[PDB]
Amino acid sequence: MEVNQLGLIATALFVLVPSVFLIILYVQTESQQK
Amino acid sequence: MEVNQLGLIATALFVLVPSVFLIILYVQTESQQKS
Amino acid sequence: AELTPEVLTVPLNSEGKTITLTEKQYLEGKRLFQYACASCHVGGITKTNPSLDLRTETLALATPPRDNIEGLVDYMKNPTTYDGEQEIAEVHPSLRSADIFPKMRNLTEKDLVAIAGHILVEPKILGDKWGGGKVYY
Amino acid sequence: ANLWERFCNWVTSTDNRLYVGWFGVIMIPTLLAATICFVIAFIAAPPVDIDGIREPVSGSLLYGNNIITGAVVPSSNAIGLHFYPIWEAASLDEWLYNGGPYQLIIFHFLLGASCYMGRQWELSYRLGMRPWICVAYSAPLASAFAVFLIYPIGQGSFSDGMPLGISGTFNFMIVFQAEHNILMHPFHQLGVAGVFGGALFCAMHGSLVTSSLIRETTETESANYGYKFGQEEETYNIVAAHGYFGRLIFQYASFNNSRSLHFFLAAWPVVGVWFAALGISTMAFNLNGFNFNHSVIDAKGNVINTWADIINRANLGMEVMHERNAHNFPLDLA
Amino acid sequence: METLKITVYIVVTFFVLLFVFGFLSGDPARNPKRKDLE
Amino acid sequence: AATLTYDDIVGTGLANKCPTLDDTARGAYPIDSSQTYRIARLCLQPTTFLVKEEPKNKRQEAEFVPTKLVTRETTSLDQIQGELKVNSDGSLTFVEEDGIDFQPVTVQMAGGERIPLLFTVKNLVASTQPNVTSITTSTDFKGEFNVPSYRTANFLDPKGRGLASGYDSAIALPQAKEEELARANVKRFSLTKGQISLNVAKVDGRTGEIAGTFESEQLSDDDMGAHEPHEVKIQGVFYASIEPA
Amino acid sequence: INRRVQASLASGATLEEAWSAIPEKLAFYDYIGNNPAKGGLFRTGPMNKGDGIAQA
Amino acid sequence: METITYVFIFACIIALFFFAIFFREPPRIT
Amino acid sequence: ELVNVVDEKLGTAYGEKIDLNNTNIAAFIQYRGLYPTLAKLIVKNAPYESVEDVLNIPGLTERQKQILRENLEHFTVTEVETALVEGGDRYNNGLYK
Amino acid sequence: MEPNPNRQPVELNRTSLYLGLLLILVLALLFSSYFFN
Ligand code: CLA
Ligand code: CLA
Ligand code: CLA
Ligand SMILES: CC(C)=CCC/C(C)=C/CC/C(C)=C/CC/C(C)=C/CC/C(C)=C/CC/C(C)=C/CC/C(C)=C/CC/C(C)=C/CC/C(C)=C/CC1=CC(=O)C(C)=C(C)C1=O
Ligand SMILES: CCCCCCCCCCCCCCCC(=O)OC[C@H](CO[C@@H]1O[C@H](CS(=O)(=O)O)[C@@H](O)[C@H](O)[C@H]1O)OC(=O)CCCCCCCCCCCCCCC
Ligand SMILES: CCCCCCCCCCCCCCCC(=O)OC[C@H](COP(=O)(O)OC[C@@H](O)CO)OC(=O)CCCCCCCCCCCCCCC
Ligand code: HEC
Ligand SMILES: CCCCCCCCCCCCO[C@@H]1O[C@H](CO)[C@@H](O[C@H]2O[C@H](CO)[C@@H](O)[C@H](O)[C@H]2O)[C@H](O)[C@H]1O
Ligand SMILES: CCCCCCCCCCCCO[C@@H]1O[C@H](CO)[C@@H](O[C@H]2O[C@H](CO)[C@@H](O)[C@H](O)[C@H]2O)[C@H](O)[C@H]1O
Ligand SMILES: CCCCCCCS[C@@H]1O[C@H](CO)[C@@H](O)[C@H](O)[C@H]1O
Ligand SMILES: CCCCCCCS[C@@H]1O[C@H](CO)[C@@H](O)[C@H](O)[C@H]1O
Ligand code: OEX
Ligand SMILES: [Ca+2]
Ligand SMILES: [Cl-]
Ligand SMILES: [Cl-]
Ligand SMILES: [Cl-]
Repeated sequence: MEVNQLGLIATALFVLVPSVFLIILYVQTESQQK
Repeated sequence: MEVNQLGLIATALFVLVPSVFLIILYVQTESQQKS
Repeated sequence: AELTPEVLTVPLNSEGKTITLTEKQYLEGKRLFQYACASCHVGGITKTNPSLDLRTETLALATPPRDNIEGLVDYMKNPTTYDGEQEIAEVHPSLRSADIFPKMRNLTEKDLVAIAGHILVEPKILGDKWGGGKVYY
Repeated sequence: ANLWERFCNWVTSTDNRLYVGWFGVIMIPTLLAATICFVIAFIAAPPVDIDGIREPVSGSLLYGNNIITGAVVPSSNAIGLHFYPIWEAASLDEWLYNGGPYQLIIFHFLLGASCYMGRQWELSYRLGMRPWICVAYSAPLASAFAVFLIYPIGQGSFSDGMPLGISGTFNFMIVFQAEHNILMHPFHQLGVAGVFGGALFCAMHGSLVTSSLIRETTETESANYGYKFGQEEETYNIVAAHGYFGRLIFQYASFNNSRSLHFFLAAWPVVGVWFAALGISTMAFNLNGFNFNHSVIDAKGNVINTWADIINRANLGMEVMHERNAHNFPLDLA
Repeated sequence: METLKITVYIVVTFFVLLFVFGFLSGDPARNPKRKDLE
Repeated sequence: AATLTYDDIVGTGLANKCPTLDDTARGAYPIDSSQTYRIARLCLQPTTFLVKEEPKNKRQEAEFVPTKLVTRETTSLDQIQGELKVNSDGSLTFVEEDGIDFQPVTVQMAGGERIPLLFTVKNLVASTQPNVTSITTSTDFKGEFNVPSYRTANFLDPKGRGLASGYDSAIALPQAKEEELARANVKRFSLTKGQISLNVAKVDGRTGEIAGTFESEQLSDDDMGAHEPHEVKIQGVFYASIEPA
Repeated sequence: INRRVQASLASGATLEEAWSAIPEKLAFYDYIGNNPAKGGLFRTGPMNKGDGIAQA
Repeated sequence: METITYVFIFACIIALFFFAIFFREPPRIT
Repeated sequence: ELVNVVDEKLGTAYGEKIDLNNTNIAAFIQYRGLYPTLAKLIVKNAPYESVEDVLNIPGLTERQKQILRENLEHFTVTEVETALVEGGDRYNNGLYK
Repeated sequence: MEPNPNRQPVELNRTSLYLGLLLILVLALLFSSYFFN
């Protein structure tokens, strides 16, 4: 099928950029003193 | 130019996956308790 | 616009005579057509044979001619195919087949005239909607 | 204890991370079968002859669909209401052509979701709760029954069941509108009042409780930390919330009784959705929306259109184009 | 197909028997308060 | 014995089967050349559909390969009737007149390719050898028939395009160049010939009933000209009732 | 391939017949595009992607 | 690539459900 | 070189008159006296080399012949088009109102 | 569950982050030409 050839990278970064943001914030929360 | 159409995502993921890994490790090191 | 005596003036016969129906006759004609005919002929079409409609021009080209009161009254007594060739009372409501189409049992001659007048008057009002089917709804 | 006793104790145990229960004994296998078949079919199923006219419709991702166009396609009109399990097909290839996955999925799902409802009763009983959460769940459940079972029954085919897909859903909606004028049916109208009103009251309740949260935190922390799980004291001031809302409208239009409020919050969407479901389930037997086509006529007898007649024109468009190769005779009678 | 049919029949019967016998197994008493409901 | 009703048959699959004759039916049905005859019922029950594989450039001998039927027990031709002429050399010619003389059939090749066809004997004209003074288990009929387009002229593709109806262009690509889409936009109605052999295996000389095997060859669906059809060979069993008319 | 061809000639085959008796499968192995030492580290994908899908 | 991307996202969602259920922060009473 | 044969036929007399060899049977409703009796006969005995050959249908009454005579000016013949006569389309072409 | 005694914190200092990012970015800058081909 003749899909938009930027759809893959658009989708990958749409997931990965905010997901990474959240994982960074989560892990550094856990590593804070209890 | 007729480049390989997966080069873009290959390059972006090559940069981003390991860079993110290191950023995650650095930030959680900084957030740890000091002496 | 009004339902005038002119609108209600329709051909009686093939020889140029007309009859001017009263407003009560028009209303009766609508009621009676709904009662006995509209299950197949709603809006001037024919649901069980869409090739034949109740448009005035169609009725004019039927044999014998059905575009007048006498032709329509006769049709309701002894219906024929469009070419006049076969009598179809056994499969089309008629006074002749009132035994098998029981709604025809109570229709009087006056009532047939009213139904006939409705078939002729309605396209004068509705234009192409009459016999037009869904395209013109 | 003997084995059966032990087994019964485990099934009905209040200590399992996920409650099993007797309902769950039927729910778990049926939901897993429906899920596994759906996933595989949505990915990899070949085209399905939905309309029984040897015109196969592609629903799966591998056969040219995206998430929005994809579906598991209803079983063939040739089958109608006949039961078409795998073992009634000569082969899986035939089973697939004829839309066998649809039936397997919807039947396992409807059984499983019915048992999900029973399971909600069952756990409420084990925990000493009041029993009626399951009654609220009967609203979406009834709606799924309406579109996957009752409508097919009325029309005489599972081919007219809602497709298991996003665009398929819209197709079902547009054809339903053509055939039943659902928008003009008071039960779908009640359904709309039910979901628009459920959304309104959801936002309203959320906003009013959030408005009135008691100060327990500082500006550099989430107000959420001001509530601790299982604390005895209410966490907002209902008197303040009522003070607010009663002035927004007038006093006697606002609830000062939390129980009465929370009952209204349940009842409004549930009852409306029950009417939605009953709309679909009664249009299943072709008692349709209000028909005011040509209801307004002038002194001569000219038709004076209203907005109902304009709706009618749109509906006609849908009617004449839908399933464009399936009708041979002038009336669409089912 | 015959073998599949029989297998599914046996599977369904197995689970249905568990549901029925299970609810017959003193279900009213499986609650946290009053058990003597018989 | 039996004489089965619709309620005995319904849902069994027997409705898609041709009648059979028992093994004792090895007689001779005499033909009086002064008498006119009809086939009162011709029935064809296909048991195998074979599709000719399409080879790569090689010009190897392409084989007909087996396929899986996906449209269920909806394949037989039946209630066919027509004149059975006695010709001046003693040959018989069956001229098909009417009946349930086609079925759309879809069969599936290894790997998933679906092959629709209009399995048919429409306008069949089939003849025996000369000097057929009795129909016997040596008799055979060979003939030709017409294979019209699998879809008729009103059929609309998924984008609304058709021959006697529908759009005449790809309206979702309003400014595409029309030339590369011409084969999909301009619908064509196929009409080709097929060939059939009927080999009589059983004759009840008393009743005029004959049964045997057939093999037919014809083209499959071409999707109103959008693609090339496949060659299909159909094999099965037949029954005919011959009568003086 | 040469051995088969020679045996065919010696049995009285014409040249056309001798070479026509060689299986396409055998001939295709005697083509360097199927040699695994003709590739490249960054030349990705199936062999079909370079020389094409062999037809005949 | 499209199909892979859809299936990948779905499979991540399914894994998330697993972690959200079985590896949730446990709710604790005060 | 690809042609829609129905569109092409509309540029012949088929587009101007009742084609005795092709036109669907409802078209005979246009003129007095032709439907359904003569219409059926005409379709059944088609095709015709010329319009006048319609007069040679066996069994026509004298009245039928005269009706046919009066309507020849509204008839034509063109070569039979497979697309218009297959499917029983001359008896029902999928058009109602 | 009593806690697992084998757990240890993990560290990446700033200099290591910078070294690591340099490695990754330079490798990308090197290999990207071959990825596009
Ligand atoms: C709780 C488990 C469970 C249940 C309830 C079902 C139920 C069903 N499956 Mg599924 N299935 C299951 C697990 C189950 N499945 C598992 C684990 C597998 C993998 C092996 C399958 C694989 C499978 C396939 C491949 C297919 C089915 C199909 C079916 C349907 C037909 C079943 C049938 O004909 O048996 C009928 C058997 C009986 C009636 C015997 C019951 C005997 C009891 C003692 C009598 C009581 C009967 C009474 C009416 C029930 C009400 C009791 C009530 C008062 C409590 C039905 C929706 C078919 C389908 O979906 O078709 C469209 C189909 O093709 N299933
Ligand atoms: C603003 C415009 C508007 C609005 C507000 C609505 C609102 C509604 N319409 Mg209407 N409609 C509209 C315009 C609109 N309509 C138009 C223009 C048309 C013609 C094109 C239609 C034609 C139409 C049809 C034909 C139908 C609707 C229905 C509905 C309802 C849909 C929600 C529902 O069924 O909930 C009920 C809830 C469910 C169906 C959910 C069931 C969930 C099951 C039990 C569990 C599923 C589990 C899931 C698979 C897994 C979860 C994931 C997790 C476990 C991980 C709702 C009342 C539907 C309705 O009334 O159904 C009864 C319906 O069938 N409408
Ligand atoms: C032993 C492992 C292995 C082997 C031999 C193959 C072999 C093959 N695969 Mg597979 N595959 C593999 C694992 C493997 N695969 C894995 C793990 C996956 C999941 C990602 C895949 C997914 C996959 C797909 C999706 C496809 C293939 C295809 C193929 C074919 C083409 C390969 C190609 O173009 O490579 C090209 C190889 C390279 C360009 C070499 C990469 C060199 C790397 C980038 C060097 C890294 C250097 C490092 C960064 C330096 C660090 C320095 C530091 C320490 C200082 C070939 C038959 C293709 C095919 O034709 O399928 C039908 C195809 O489409 N494979
Ligand atoms: C220029 C000039 C002339 C200026 C003069 C101006 C002037 C001074 C005027 C004064 C004179 C005057 C007043 C004239 C009036 C003219 C007039 C009538 C104007 C208004 C007309 C109008 C259209 C009014 C619209 C208002 C309207 C219909 C409101 C909606 C009523 C309605 C149905 C409300 C919903 C009621 C309901 C069921 C509520 C429950 C839902 C809900 C809120 C759940 C959540 C909830 C509730 C709680 O209760 C608490 C506690 C909590 C937690 C909570 O969750
Ligand atoms: C080849 C077969 C292929 C088929 C594949 C199908 C899956 C079968 C795999 C078998 C392994 C099962 C492990 C299950 C994990 C688990 O639940 O553990 C969690 C706990 C721990 O178990 C607890 O286990 C305890 C011991 S221990 O903790 O495990 O050591 C025990 O003491 C306690 O009583 C017990 O409940 O188990 C339970 O809570 C009870 C079981 C609940 C089962 C839930 C199924 C719900 C499915 C519904 C449909 C959803 C569709 C999916 C879409 C999102
Ligand atoms: C398919 C699934 C894929 C998942 C992918 C995830 C992969 C993650 C990859 C991580 C790699 C990270 C590297 C960390 C790098 C890092 O932390 O460096 C510094 C680090 C120092 O370690 P120490 O023992 O001092 O500990 C400090 C701690 O804070 C580290 O955690 O040393 C090493 O890691 C040894 C390797 C040295 C490598 C340094 C080379 C740098 C030279 C620059 C080269 C480019 C310039 C060249 C010019 C010509
Ligand atoms: C369906 C069961 C019908 C009902 C009820 C009535 N009519 Fe009818 N009508 C019907 C058909 C199928 C036809 C065509 C018959 C044919 O073979 O020619 C008709 C035809 C007519 C006509 C002639 C139309 C024309 O010449 O263009 C007329 C005037 C007519 N019908 C009138 C009529 C009346 C007045 C009815 C109620 C008393 C009535 N019809 C009922 C089918 C049905
Ligand atoms: C049309 C069908 C005709 C069917 C005719 C026969 C009627 C059906 C009879 C079902 C008999 C089952 O009888 C039932 O069995 C279960 C299983 O051991 C018993 O056993 C149960 O006892 C207690 C009751 O508080 C439970 O805590 C325990 O887990 C369980 O062992 C029930 O106490 C008994 O009442
Ligand atoms: C796109 C690619 C994505 C790549 C994803 C890579 C994910 C890597 C996860 C790194 C996990 C680090 O894991 C984290 O370790 C730290 C310590 O270092 C733990 O933290 C523990 O030690 C620290 C320091 O002594 C204390 O202040 C803290 O209270 C204690 O819990 C965290 O509880 C854990 O969440
Ligand atoms: C020579 C057999 C004579 C049979 C009698 C002729 C009329 S037959 C007759 O058709 C009538 C309508 O015309 C119906 O009213 C009636 O029910 C039907 O039986
Ligand atoms: C667990 C895997 C489930 C998916 C199985 C998919 C059906 S199997 C699939 O069928 C296609 C159509 O016949 C073939 O073209 C293809 O070669 C084949 O692998
Ligand atoms: O299929 Mn689905 O949709 Ca219920 O209507 Mn009739 O059928 Mn078909 O048409 Mn319209
Ligand atoms: Ca023989
Ligand atoms: Cl007309
Ligand atoms: Cl549709
Ligand atoms: Cl139909």
